[PDB]
Amino acid sequence: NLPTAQEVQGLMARYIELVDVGDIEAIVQMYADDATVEDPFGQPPIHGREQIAAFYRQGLKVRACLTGPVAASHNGCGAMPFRVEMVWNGQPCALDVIDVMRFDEHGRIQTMQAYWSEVNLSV
Amino acid sequence: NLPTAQEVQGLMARYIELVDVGDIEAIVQMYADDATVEDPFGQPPIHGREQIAAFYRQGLKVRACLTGPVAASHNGCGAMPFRVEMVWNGQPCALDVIDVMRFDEHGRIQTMQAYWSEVNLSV
Repeated sequence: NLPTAQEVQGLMARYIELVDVGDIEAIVQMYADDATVEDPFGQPPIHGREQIAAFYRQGLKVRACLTGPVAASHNGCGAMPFRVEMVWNGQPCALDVIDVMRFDEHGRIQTMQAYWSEVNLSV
Repeated sequence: NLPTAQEVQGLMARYIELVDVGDIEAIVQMYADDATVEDPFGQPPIHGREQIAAFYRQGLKVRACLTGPVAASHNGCGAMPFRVEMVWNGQPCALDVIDVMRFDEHGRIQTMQAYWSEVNLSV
């Protein structure tokens, strides 16, 4: 159903779990067939599992961790802080993002939006 | 102007500063004359400095701190994690919120949305 505040926290924590192991298939499956992603927020959105799968294959030798609790509401919405530790062109860098997700009546991610820019990068 | 990613970070950090000291007038003035606030997200919004001033007078013996960096984008948007340490009816409690703000072409807060629920309360 539409996640409860408590379920939203669990789903989002689960999502950082999937990204940490890099299980791309399980991630894509957390989304709705026609979800949209806005990462970074301010760029045109990507729509559909096809495109999102592409989007995720492209990005993951990474580890992600939650750097604070998942803030959840009662309307199927949640936001959360986390760090992405990569290794850019030999040089290891870290990115601090904040994701805001909205789930649907099935518990799948209808829409995701990431807030970050070069001000959050530590290279 | 429309804040740069860097200015958005400074404005938002400033906003937690104001809430910590409880300078209600300076906070209200950070908003646009007709901004709207959604706190907690999922409740009807409050519109206008009049209503927002009311909203803030009502809430502040509190201290607020940032518990992670301000994630900012290039389109006048930003989000940030922070903790509110109160003292409810004799009993001291803490609330972990996540705010998402959007600034206008003057650097004022057009819209604010807070994500939190009783799952983020530690009483």
